[PDB]
Amino acid sequence: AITADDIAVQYPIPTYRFIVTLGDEQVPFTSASGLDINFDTIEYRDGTGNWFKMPGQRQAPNITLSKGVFPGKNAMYEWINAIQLNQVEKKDIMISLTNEAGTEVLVSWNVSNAFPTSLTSPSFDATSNEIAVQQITLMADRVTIQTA
Amino acid sequence: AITADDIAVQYPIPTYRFIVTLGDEQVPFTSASGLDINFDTIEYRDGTGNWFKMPGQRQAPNITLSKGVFPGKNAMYEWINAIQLNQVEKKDIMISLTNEAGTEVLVSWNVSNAFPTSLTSPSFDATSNEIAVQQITLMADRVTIQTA
Amino acid sequence: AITADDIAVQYPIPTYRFIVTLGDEQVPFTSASGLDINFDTIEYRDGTGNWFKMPGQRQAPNITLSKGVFPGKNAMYEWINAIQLNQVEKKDIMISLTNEAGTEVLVSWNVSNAFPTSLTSPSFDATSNEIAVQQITLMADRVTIQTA
Amino acid sequence: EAGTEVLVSWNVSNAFPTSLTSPSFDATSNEIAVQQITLMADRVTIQTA
Amino acid sequence: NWFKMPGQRQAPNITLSKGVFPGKNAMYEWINAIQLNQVEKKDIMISLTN
Repeated sequence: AITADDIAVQYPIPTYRFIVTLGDEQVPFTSASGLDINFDTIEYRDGTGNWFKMPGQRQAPNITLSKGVFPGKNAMYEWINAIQLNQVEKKDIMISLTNEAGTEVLVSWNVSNAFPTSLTSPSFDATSNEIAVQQITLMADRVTIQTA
Repeated sequence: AITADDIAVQYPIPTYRFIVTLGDEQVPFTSASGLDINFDTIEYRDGTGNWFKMPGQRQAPNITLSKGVFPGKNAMYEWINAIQLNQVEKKDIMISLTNEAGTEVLVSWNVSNAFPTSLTSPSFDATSNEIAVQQITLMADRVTIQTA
Repeated sequence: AITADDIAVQYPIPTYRFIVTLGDEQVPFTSASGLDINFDTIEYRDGTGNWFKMPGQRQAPNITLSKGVFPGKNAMYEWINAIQLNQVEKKDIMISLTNEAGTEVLVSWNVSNAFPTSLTSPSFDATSNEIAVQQITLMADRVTIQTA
Repeated sequence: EAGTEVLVSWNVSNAFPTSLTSPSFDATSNEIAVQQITLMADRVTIQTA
Repeated sequence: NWFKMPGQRQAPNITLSKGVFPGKNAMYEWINAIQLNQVEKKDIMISLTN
């Protein structure tokens, strides 16, 4: 007997159920990767033998998202077209592993000030049964993990 | 019940049905890729801790198209042979995901001032049952996505 | 007749049963690699023919660990979030090949002063039946093998 | 290694500082603040023991 | 006999670089106000901070 309320406490979480909160809206995505926390390394050696190893300064995350092309309005083109030499609406990204109903967060990866740097077109092929998938890559400053 | 007029509103679009408008003519192509929107990155750090992340200037797209070799007149050789040291007829590329009849656009990727930079011959092999496919690569300045 | 108390003396040890002691706590991990002992090389040649080959100074190990995402509190985020420009709680890593009961060490790999340098998010994919796996990489100064 | 045996040494006799450089502060660098001092002496000898 | 002595120290040349911001240029209004001998001389502290 494992009594599935205990599965919701001590079993791990899969990666197929996630909600992406993009600014103040929810946008359905297919994939999401690159929400890393990376530091640099400071080193210092003297002649006596002391090696000093230290964390450096953390560098920027590069988050890539991908969703399909729908017949309506393209919300990801409208956010990468509004670039005027510096000026982009930064957004808060929230990617939360959710329950199957979609109403409560298991664990979330938060992203502070993201702006788009690329947007790839789908690969058009007359001999392929696939869905047109755009892939946007984002650049931010901080990745935060809230667990609840 | 899904009532297929609702499939034309809220289901995604596949990549096997597309019309390529090449200047003022329609040319049948097999593949089409590389219609990306890429920016550079400006960064600035001071000693107090402020990291300033900014979009740079967007660079040029490199679009590659490929079609088969037909017994008539080669229209892609006639456009890469008319290079005189600067002088090329720039064309407007339109690659539109279309319905199955071919008469109305679902979503389109527009390309502003494209000119050819390469044209590859097919690979001749006496032990292969394949079609002779030329592959032309283009260089432009802007990629626009119109949705209708 | 092989009399399995002799298997515990002269047969080799598999890699699927291991306990990771992380500071003063045991944390369950899925994978663990990179606990190497690497030296540099000094060389010296003269005109008479004497080649002099010598071990240099040993460089730092880079240990990578990976475990799954659980619904409770993230202990590996709480240790990489506590970086203030130099200041990290260094920990002692012990990765011991253990018996099947989990109560006695066969051979252990000890790691002296480890601190986190990276922490990767899981790859979110809507078409995948996988477990959310974080992967932390550590940097230390010494790798010790105790056998008992 | 252990630090318990001197192999060969260089002996600087009457040194005094003539320069001291500060570290180079740079907000985009993962480095250690390193000073260097230049000294001026009168003789350098080598004892080999 | 060969005597070696420290001389007298020479003056430092500091170099500070920052970016151009949309406000006012505070480094400019301190080098613009040079009247032929005169300059508001300031005292600078460069502190390695946590």
